[PDB]
Amino acid sequence: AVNDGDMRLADGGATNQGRVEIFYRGQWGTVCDNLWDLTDASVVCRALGFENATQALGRAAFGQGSGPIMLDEVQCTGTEASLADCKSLGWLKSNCRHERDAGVVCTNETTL
Ligand SMILES: *[C@@H]1O[C@H](CO)[C@@H](O)[C@H](O)[C@H]1NC(C)=O
Repeated sequence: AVNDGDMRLADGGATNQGRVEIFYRGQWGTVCDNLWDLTDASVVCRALGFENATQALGRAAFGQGSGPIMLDEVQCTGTEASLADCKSLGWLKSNCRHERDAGVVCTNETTL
């Protein structure tokens, strides 16, 4: 049971870090690192149940993903439930390639 805006971290080794992947209308895709910051990273981490983000990484730090680039130039206030609720260029709007895939490092506790 997955809905639009649902997220997951991949290829991180641990469960509290990885490449950010997000669901939309039936498929998973990645997020471009343009303007990717710590406030954006904390929205992902808290949604996934961690206390906070410690690092917002870009340039496919956890490897390049596959699928469409879902979001780009994400500007969160920090109080959002999902990256889908943050300001961005809109779903599927991006000129980036997977080598720009954004990632995060969250707290163990449960610029670009
Ligand atoms: C999350 O971590 C950053 C790092 O300094 C901090 O500014 C922020 O207040 C922390 N907590 C929350 C709930 O955002």
